Amino acid sequence: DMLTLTRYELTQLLNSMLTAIKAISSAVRKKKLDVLSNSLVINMLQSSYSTCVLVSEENKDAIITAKEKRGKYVVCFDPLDASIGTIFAIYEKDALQCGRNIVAAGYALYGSATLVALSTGQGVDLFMLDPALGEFVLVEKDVKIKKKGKIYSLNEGYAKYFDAATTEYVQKKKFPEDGSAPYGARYVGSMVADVHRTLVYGGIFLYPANQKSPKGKLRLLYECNPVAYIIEQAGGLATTGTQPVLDVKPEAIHQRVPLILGSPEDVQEYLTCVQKN
Amino acid sequence: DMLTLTRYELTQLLNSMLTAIKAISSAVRKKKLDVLSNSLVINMLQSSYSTCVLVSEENKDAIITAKEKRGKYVVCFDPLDASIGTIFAIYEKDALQCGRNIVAAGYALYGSATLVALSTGQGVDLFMLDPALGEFVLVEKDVKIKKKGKIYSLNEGYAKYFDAATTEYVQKKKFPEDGSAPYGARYVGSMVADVHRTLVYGGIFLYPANQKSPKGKLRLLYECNPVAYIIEQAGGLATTGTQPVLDVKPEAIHQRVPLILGSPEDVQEYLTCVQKN
Amino acid sequence: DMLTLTRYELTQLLNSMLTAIKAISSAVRKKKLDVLSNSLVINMLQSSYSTCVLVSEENKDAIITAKEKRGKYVVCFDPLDASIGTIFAIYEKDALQCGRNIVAAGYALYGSATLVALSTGQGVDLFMLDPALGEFVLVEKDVKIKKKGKIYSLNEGYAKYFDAATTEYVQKKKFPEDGSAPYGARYVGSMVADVHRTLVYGGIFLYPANQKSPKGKLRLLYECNPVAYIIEQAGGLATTGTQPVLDVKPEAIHQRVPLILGSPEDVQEYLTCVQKN
Amino acid sequence: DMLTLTRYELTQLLNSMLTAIKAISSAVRKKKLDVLSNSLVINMLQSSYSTCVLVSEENKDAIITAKEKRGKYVVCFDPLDASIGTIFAIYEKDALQCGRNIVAAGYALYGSATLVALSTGQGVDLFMLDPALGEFVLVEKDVKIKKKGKIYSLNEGYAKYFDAATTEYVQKKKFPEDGSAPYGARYVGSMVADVHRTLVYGGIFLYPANQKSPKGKLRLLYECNPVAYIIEQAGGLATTGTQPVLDVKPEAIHQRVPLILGSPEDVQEYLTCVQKN
Ligand SMILES: O=P(O)(O)OC[C@H]1O[C@](O)(COP(=O)(O)O)[C@@H](O)[C@@H]1O
Ligand SMILES: O=P(O)(O)OC[C@H]1O[C@](O)(COP(=O)(O)O)[C@@H](O)[C@@H]1O
Ligand SMILES: O=P(O)(O)OC[C@H]1O[C@](O)(COP(=O)(O)O)[C@@H](O)[C@@H]1O
Ligand SMILES: O=P(O)(O)OC[C@H]1O[C@](O)(COP(=O)(O)O)[C@@H](O)[C@@H]1O
Repeated sequence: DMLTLTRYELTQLLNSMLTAIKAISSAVRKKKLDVLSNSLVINMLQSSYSTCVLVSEENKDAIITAKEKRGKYVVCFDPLDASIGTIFAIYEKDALQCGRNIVAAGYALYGSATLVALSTGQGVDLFMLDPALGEFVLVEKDVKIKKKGKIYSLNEGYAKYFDAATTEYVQKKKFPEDGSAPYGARYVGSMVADVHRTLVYGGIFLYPANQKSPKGKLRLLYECNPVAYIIEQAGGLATTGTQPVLDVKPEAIHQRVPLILGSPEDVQEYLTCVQKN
Repeated sequence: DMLTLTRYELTQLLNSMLTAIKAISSAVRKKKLDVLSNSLVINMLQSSYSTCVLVSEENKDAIITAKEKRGKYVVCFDPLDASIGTIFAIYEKDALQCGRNIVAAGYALYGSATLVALSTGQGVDLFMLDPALGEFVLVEKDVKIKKKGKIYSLNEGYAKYFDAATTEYVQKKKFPEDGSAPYGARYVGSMVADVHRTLVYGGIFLYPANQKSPKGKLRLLYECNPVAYIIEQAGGLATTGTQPVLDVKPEAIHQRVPLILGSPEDVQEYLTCVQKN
Repeated sequence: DMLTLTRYELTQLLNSMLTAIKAISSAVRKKKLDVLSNSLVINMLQSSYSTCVLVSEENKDAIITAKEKRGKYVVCFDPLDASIGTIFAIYEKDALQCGRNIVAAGYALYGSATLVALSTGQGVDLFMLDPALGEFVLVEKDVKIKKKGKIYSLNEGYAKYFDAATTEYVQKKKFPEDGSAPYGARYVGSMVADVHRTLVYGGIFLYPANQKSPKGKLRLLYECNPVAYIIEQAGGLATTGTQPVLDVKPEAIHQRVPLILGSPEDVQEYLTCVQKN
Repeated sequence: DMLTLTRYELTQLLNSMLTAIKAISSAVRKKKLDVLSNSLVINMLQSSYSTCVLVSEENKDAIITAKEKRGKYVVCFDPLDASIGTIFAIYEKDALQCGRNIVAAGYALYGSATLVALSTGQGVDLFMLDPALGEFVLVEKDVKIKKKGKIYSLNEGYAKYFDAATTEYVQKKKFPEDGSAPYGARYVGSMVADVHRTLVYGGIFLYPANQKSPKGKLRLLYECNPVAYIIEQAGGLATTGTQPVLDVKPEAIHQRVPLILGSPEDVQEYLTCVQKN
């Protein structure tokens, strides 16, 4: 029952992102939150003396920071996503980058504990906020996702709007010809929560195109790219159905794309259902 | 930014249940938990000088308490159910009672905040644990569930095992002939979490009979009856598909039953799909 | 084990002071603090849209706030005072007011619990910070100090520098001619902590003139006046040895005065030792 | 803002003592406490399967534990000592040992943070309770006390009852013939708090014999011996005025002794004032 604590440009920027995430967590323990969480990030990011361009889910246009505070990196984030979360990728022209230029990204999930999944390009680490210390404690290094899972995760209430491939794929999960058990279904309906289950327990998560939202719903710059980056770094795949999420070339900051991600073999089975349609 | 706090046999028993729930919450903030949470309840219930018979999800046989500590009430509970929870109904012969003899019941959900839904027969109150005070704060009196919702909630991965009625019902939710929007689907896969969403946001939750578990999975005495009691007290319905959960006559302490509950009109539409099969 | 919470220009200003005190408490749970605590107050006070002039223990000159945010009240404070604290009185010409013009004042003591003693002119209330809620909970209304105590409190290590009256008075406390027990001595050496013991348990507290500091040490505007106001509102006295602290006319913002306060009969015995010298 | 945590018979016993201290801390954050804290220690010590004999400040007679749980060590403790604390020394015949047979001892101080000073014979470590983790974090290894300080600490309100040596010594602190500054005086009046200041900042602390309590007040087995052990391990001295505290041979479990401890040169100056009287 005794412990020692040890510490573990870009670096200051992530400190401030983590600090904002600390702030956000406590406000949640208690729509007025969107505004509040948004301003926490921006300000804490602005005053980390290390950003030039910011993209928020909450702001129509990108937020260019004052030259005195200006820095090198660009940050696209969703300040606030039942367990909700925060999403960010560190990279206006300078904000429309393809996901494969990400230097750092992560998310936070605000449950009983505040967890942060984080990667700077050499894997994924999981942190648990220690609110007494006001510091993030490493709980798992280099998290790897299962090659294949036994869970599938989408809003099946959109069945009537599904494209052929999604319909075929869900059919296979429920009626495996093979004579393997059907997958279990889980869908919390908060993307950080569903993605995070997928990372940790394995399987696949889907918010694809459908009749209602033919480009999908989830946002490229600060939802899909970020979790795509985390998932790939964890040994998984993230696709739109036609190309890896991280390879999309953004043509607007608030652009939407389809998101399919998870265990690589599960995503690869989904892609087989696409080629064949 | 200034507040005053005010207070708000059976009564001591619920105090101790709440205290055990306090204890359990903190252990969770951190399988070894099942054993630990179980023993917390039992002991705190035993030493409330007010129980005679206990039924735990964790113990094969009922736990008869020593005469010096013995009391009037009987407690059936699930110490530990991603947001997990604790479930209990206050009522061995004396433990096999039909749900309609419940004097008190509730659950706890351990998320960012520990919430307790509680009823003693005159409605449902929602409490939020204040871990600084070690006390439960009332956040909503007499919670009522929507007459009808727009959410349905089950493991659709069991489709291949569904009975005709469940299959028909899910079909209607996704393809409303009517020309109303399809319901949204949510399934966390933890029963306290799914039930609680259902209470608060409305709709229906299902873990019915299927080929695999023809009696269902969920346990009558300390899962289904308790949440059935909470849901009815909130203006909803809870059925097995053939009779209200609370009217089942238990023929074993660890008996399983099907559970369908939620907004009353949603449960009543499900029941229509049964009569017709 | 169940509770209900109830709420309990000038008003927004105190909210923000309390919020800054919330912020300060958490930073303490962990010299770099002086700067940090100071800036928290100023900013949170500035952006309460209700101040015009501020005086900090940390700033040589008074801090005039921008007209867009400007308001009616003036605040003199010590952001940071072993249990330390925060001190403030709500009232540059406009900052040099005699203590009897105070509209509101209080202190915070950062121990196991963060306590705030607060008065707006109709007594003293004691609050305990609930860090989960981020709100202050009333624990005692209209605190009254004992008419007479059994504790005296000063740095007796300054004996060699004491004036005649202080020496005579300490002699009486230790060798009561009367044949009453000697007072007990307590001296934490943090003024908020010593004052607060004095308020609650009774007795007297002294930091008088001496050879070293002939004007005393403690600061008029944001140490002595504030606690003088709290103590008088609690039925006590606060004197410099020649006039009530609150009646001094400040001739500089960082002016020092002698402070003697406590139970009124104890302060009145001290004053008798002065007249007679 | 990122950290890794690392771990750091006798050993299980100290775990349980620390656990009881965890429990006690939280009850304090909120006379009924004496009983509660006492029972926490005893039970957590009893069920560490490692004690045979216990001595509490709260129990007239020693508490012999049941053979099934019995173990090797004997524990003398004060469950509860404004910042209060817990004191314990690990060693009925088997309970009357001279302090120099101590295998382990420490104290806890319950302030803004719960600190534990701990020694197993190879120095003193300081720990800070992390209440989120429920674990104690090392903040300083092998704490050493100053050779000489500038603080003296006793209830000078007992002056009329002082023996010649104490009176002479206090005179020297206030009127240093030498032409060095007088010591500062601090006296919180809680022994854990006063001792702890003394360890960390340096100087001397005294609760000697006087006319009222000619054997002193503080208790040998679970107040004086424990802090004497901590202080010596930190490079200081602890004396009764005639022999080191740890060398006293107890003739009763609730025996009292005089306590003088601190920086070794300060204690040695006090002892010079004794030989000379
Ligand atoms: O349409 P659904 O199935 O309810 O999906 C909800 C999705 O929208 C979100 O709530 C976020 O919405 P936005 O894309 O507008 O930010 C995700 O958390 C989640 O995956
Ligand atoms: O079979 P599924 O869809 O995974 O359902 C899981 C169900 O089992 C539970 O996890 C509890 O299981 P038990 O009935 O064995 O206690 C519920 O929380 C949940 O509703
Ligand atoms: O000279 P002493 O006896 O050490 O007194 C210390 C005093 O100084 C303080 O620490 C604050 O000092 P300042 O007046 O400079 O702010 C008070 O808390 C305390 O009463
Ligand atoms: O007589 P004083 O000066 O008030 O001393 C109080 C002393 O008594 C204590 O409060 C504890 O008393 P006990 O010895 O009876 O346990 C110590 O913390 C403190 O040193």
